[PDB]
Amino acid sequence: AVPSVQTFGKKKSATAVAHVKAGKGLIKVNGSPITLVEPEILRFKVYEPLLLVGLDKFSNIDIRVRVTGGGHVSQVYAIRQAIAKGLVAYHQKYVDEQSKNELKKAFTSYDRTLLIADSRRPEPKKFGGKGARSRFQKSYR
Amino acid sequence: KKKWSKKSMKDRAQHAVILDQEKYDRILKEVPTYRYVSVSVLVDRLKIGGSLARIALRHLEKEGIIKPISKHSKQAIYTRAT
Amino acid sequence: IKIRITLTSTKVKQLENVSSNIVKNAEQHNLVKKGPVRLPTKVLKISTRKTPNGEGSKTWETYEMRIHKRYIDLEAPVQIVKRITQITIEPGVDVEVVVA
Amino acid sequence: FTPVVLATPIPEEVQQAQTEIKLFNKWSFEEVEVKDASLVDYVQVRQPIFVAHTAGRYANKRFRKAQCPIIERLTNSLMMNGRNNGKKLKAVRIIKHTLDIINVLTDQNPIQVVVDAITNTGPREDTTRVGGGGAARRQAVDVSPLRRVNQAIALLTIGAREAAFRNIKTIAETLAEELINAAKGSSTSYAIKKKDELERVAKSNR
Amino acid sequence: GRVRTKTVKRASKALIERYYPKLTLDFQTNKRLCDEIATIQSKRLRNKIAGYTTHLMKRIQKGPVRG
Amino acid sequence: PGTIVLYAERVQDRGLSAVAQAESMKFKLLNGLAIRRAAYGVVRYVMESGAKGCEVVVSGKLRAARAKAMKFADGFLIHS
Amino acid sequence: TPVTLAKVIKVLGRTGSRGGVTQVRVEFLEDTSRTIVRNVKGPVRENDILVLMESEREARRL
Amino acid sequence: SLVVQEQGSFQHILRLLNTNVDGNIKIVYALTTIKGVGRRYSNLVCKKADVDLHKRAGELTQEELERIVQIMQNPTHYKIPAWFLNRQNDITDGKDYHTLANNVESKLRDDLERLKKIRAHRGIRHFWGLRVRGQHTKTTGRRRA
Amino acid sequence: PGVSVRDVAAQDFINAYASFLQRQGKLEVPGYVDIVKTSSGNEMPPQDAEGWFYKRAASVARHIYMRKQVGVGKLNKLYGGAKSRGVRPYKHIDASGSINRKVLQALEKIGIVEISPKGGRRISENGQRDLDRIAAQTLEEDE
RNA sequence: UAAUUGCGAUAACGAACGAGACCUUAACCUACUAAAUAGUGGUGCUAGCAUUUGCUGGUUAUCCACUUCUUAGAGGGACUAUCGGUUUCAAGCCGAUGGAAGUUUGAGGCAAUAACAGGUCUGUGAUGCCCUUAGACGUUCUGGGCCGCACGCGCGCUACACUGACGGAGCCAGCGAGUCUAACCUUGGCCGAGAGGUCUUGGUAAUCUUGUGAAACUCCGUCGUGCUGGGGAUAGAGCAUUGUAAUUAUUGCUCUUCAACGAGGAAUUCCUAGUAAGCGCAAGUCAUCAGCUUGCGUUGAUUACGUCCCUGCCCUUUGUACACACC
Ligand SMILES: [Mg+2]
Ligand SMILES: [Mg+2]
Ligand SMILES: [Mg+2]
Ligand SMILES: [Mg+2]
Ligand SMILES: [Mg+2]
Ligand SMILES: [Mg+2]
Ligand SMILES: [Mg+2]
Ligand SMILES: [Mg+2]
Ligand SMILES: [Mg+2]
Ligand SMILES: [Mg+2]
Ligand SMILES: [Mg+2]
Ligand SMILES: [Mg+2]
Ligand SMILES: [Mg+2]
Ligand SMILES: [Mg+2]
Ligand SMILES: [Mg+2]
Ligand SMILES: [Mg+2]
Ligand SMILES: [Mg+2]
Ligand SMILES: [Mg+2]
Ligand SMILES: [Mg+2]
Repeated sequence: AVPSVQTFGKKKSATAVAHVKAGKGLIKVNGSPITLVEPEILRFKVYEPLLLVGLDKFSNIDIRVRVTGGGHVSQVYAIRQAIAKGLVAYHQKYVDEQSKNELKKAFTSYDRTLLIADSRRPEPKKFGGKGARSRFQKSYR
Repeated sequence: KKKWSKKSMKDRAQHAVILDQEKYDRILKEVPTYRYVSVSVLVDRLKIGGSLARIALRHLEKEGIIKPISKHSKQAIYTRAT
Repeated sequence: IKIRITLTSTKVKQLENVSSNIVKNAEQHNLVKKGPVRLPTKVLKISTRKTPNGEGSKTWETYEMRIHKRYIDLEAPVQIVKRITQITIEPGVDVEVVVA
Repeated sequence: FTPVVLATPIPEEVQQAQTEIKLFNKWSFEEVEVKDASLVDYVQVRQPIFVAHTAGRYANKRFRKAQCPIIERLTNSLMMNGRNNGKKLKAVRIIKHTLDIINVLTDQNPIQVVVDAITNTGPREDTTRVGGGGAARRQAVDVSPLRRVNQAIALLTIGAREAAFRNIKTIAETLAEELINAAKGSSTSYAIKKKDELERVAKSNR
Repeated sequence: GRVRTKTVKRASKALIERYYPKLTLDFQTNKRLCDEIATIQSKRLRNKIAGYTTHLMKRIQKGPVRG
Repeated sequence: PGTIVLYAERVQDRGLSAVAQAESMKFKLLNGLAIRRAAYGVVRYVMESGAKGCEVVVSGKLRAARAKAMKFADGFLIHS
Repeated sequence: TPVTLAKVIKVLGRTGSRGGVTQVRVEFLEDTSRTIVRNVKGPVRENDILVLMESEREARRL
Repeated sequence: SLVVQEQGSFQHILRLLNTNVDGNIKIVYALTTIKGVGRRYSNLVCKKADVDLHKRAGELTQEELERIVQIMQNPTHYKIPAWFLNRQNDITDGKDYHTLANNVESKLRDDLERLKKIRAHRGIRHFWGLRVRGQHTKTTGRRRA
Repeated sequence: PGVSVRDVAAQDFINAYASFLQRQGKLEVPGYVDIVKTSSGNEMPPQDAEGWFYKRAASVARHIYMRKQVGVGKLNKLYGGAKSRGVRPYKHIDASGSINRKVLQALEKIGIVEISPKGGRRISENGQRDLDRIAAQTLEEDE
């Protein structure tokens, strides 16, 4: 057996299951490396867990993610949460907390939702209006 | 049938599309002393059209007069090569 | 054999009771089986205007029937098998057994 | 700096932007100190972001919007006037092009230009309405530092939107010349002209 | 508003009146014992009652309280 | 044929049945009994059988061209 | 163009019929420990710093 | 990429099919000012007449022009699949035509006075100046003239 | 080091394969090129027009390599768009079926894609071979 | 206090309904039970590139292991917890910390007493009375009309453009529906520019349609401030589908014609976060027809966190010549 963990990152409806094991350290997004997410502005949003901790920590571990659901923006935030969660959970299972403790305050001081999925969920649409809160229009004369 | 306004017209600018030899060499000396070159730069200046402002912009690349920093479509940003 | 028992009730308490009796029947009949596989609950929504006529504020109303489905795969001779069909019947519980 | 190769080929530019200095796409968040007082810790610098897109939540509390970076606040005001509601990826791309144009012209830091634009065009006095009765009357009041920043972002983005409407100039360059003129002070930007006429009304209605 | 209703307050008052040599200033052990010492139909009500008893233990430990 | 059978059972707690009491109120009114007298007997019978509260409402034309409603009840009933 | 910086030290309350104007008392950084009362259009917090075109003002409720 | 200087043979607005064809803009949209030629027909006519679409119509020599208007007036000879045509199976001869500059409103009037003189519903609807395609006329088309 | 179609960017790969098939020029010409709109929602034909049977063939070649099997029905869903139905609001409409069918029939002729069980078409060894070579060509042109 | 919510005071004590409590739903669970009708990893067979270990795949009777992601059943969790202030210092309130979640956690369902001479006899084989009952106001057939247009209004949809239009590429959801004495949702192959037609297939359904490859979106290109390639009303010719039947065009398609509209006057509506707004999709009615509604997802702002000025609501005091009650 090989040292392997698995995590998931979440968004509105996008889930990204990341398989983190030991190896040379390729990172793949559903078939393809990190440089080909292609919003090309949220591409640098996905580099953010990697660029915060240095690329030396990723030299021993390879991560493969499978992202479904949501849209293009929401899938990006599912990846960047799954990368940080998978990196932490590997350092839970196999190496010391001294990496972990400096990993988590590096994440949480910068951006909180790197490790935790945000609680904002859609509100149901209500009758008498097009949206959750709005109404149609009132007429009197 | 009420306008509820006056709807004043415009000045009817007459930007020419095709260039000529007098307009050809005009962009050669005058592209230097522009600190920033784009399609909108070459239209608010001398009155060539937007399409030739793209074609003559790509023309300046194969020889090299002005330098790139970004090559996004719909916004081409171009500075002077010193 | 590879028969399946599918339960499609709308009351969850009797359906879990019937499912529990079936899986505890095969347990004392020492049979290696597929567990109670739980399908997603079907929510049948019907939205209607509350008003009989068309007067008043446009107030709507969504009635809803929740159907819960569960199936267990079992592998036993027919003399055993016909007796699960004989037992474990509850009100509002639809019990079906198919072969292969 | 140390070049590290890896199974997926990491470019050097994203490597240099990672370890050397935490940047924008190419811009730095240092030496961007705001010279104008009373607006410190209400314009957000020293908190770096790589891109203006962040899924933060600042509408939960009252003064939480002050902690949002001023680049992201500019992109949020850029997506306005109806059909541009949402579409934040266009707002970031417009801002990225705008900061490039603020680099080739007026070669100082584009982050330093926008924070000078915010501070110069922020109205320090304005007028409210008293109970008019027969006729409404204006009364001059002072402006909070939060509202000074909020008015500055709104005035800059409105003037750029009106300038780019129905003309050949794009939204990126019209916003750039609005931010350049507001940082200088010229009474030709729409932001400055609205500020002085608001303070003139406040002066005559004390 | 987090004002507690009289059903929570009186259920807390009856437990304080009756089981002082018992549940303490920790909410977790109070919830784990007020569930069996009182038949409460709702988990939301049980946490509300156990919460207010703990608030009453804190009040009791600093002087007497009325009622 | 043979797939249908019907069983008849005596209903437990005859006083604790709204549908049995509604028909008891229904046939008493068309027999000729007073509306107040028929309701008060039904409301008395429901709590005598071991209920917590009862309420009978009669609506329609009673002794007048104009229609109204009277509500006979005792005990307590929840609504929400 | 003389301007004067003042620091909000205690928020007094809302004023104006529609409630949009806040009564505050402010402490001047220069010429320390002499304080006046002003009116603020926007959201004003403790330790906010105000700049005033003129400091010769008392605040009366609108 | 490359920019030619200018030709002495460039001309402003020109004459085809007794229409005032606007020069100064691109050829595909230049032929669209001719009534009977839209965006699809002008794009296809220029494709079969092997002119480059990038060139402005104000600069074009002779022998391409009457070649272009020949394909216009004789479409089916130059491999037009007859579902591009405006007026196919006409009303009289069953053939496939493509009406043009002074023909489009000509065939418009003669269909109408035929429809008026046959006393069909569409004729008297056009005679009265009302909507004919079944549109509601209670609340629309009020400022009709 | 191992080259796949996933290893290179999508946009420059399709451009490379369309240019390669332009440089070769051997697929098919259906006959009704430069007359068709490629969907019911389009209103005027593709602006390129010296091709686009080769951009479309390149796009479906990568797309077949992506998935297991597609038919003409899945391609019309993919290449459809919002149709401006005049005054009425926009709606998704399907793409034109004859182009995608004749692309696949042309794609079958060379041997770049083959028929499959469970319906549809599927990449094979010779098919993905030509895909993988230019995929290797696609990332050495940066050098 | 959101709350006749509570502290308390007290000629009142003990009560009841409403509020709350309750129920449903969205969040967390790497803790339980499992799951070829959901998946994941490994092992077989096999395709390719590099070949040096590897990468990307395919594979139903190839097995093995597991439930993190996915579905449920049973549960746990949050009670404003801890800390710091403020209040007769009681109910509480404010800030920070931890937490998935600390605006009664979010959104609903239920919802008192008394009423309106509100709406509905055109939902009912629910109805009292009045009318009509064989040239019937019964029912049924045929053809029309409900759409008719000198105009006035209400809810809406497209827009007046470069934060754009168009063409290529890129490429992602969720709610949900579907055939029996019927003929449904349709995959795949073939023909046709298109709409659509034909030969089949799967599915009574977490299995098949369907990963509903949705649209706004991203990236390359063309145009270029011109009522212009903006916008697509009004017309003309033809090709198909539904239906016995489409003529006052049902709808879809192809070509042509290319009107107002240059941001909207007096006025007026909705809205405090995944909300407004932009964008589509499913269902409802349905043989055909969404510019409507009920919901769902995608992208996702600005600006207060207040007040009683306007329009109204609740409680107390007060004056009243008001009682179908300030109309
Ligand atoms: Mg909405
Ligand atoms: Mg403009
Ligand atoms: Mg497309
Ligand atoms: Mg295999
Ligand atoms: Mg609630
Ligand atoms: Mg009725
Ligand atoms: Mg009748
Ligand atoms: Mg009608
Ligand atoms: Mg309405
Ligand atoms: Mg597009
Ligand atoms: Mg889905
Ligand atoms: Mg158009
Ligand atoms: Mg739109
Ligand atoms: Mg429908
Ligand atoms: Mg309707
Ligand atoms: Mg109002
Ligand atoms: Mg008096
Ligand atoms: Mg009186
Ligand atoms: Mg009066």
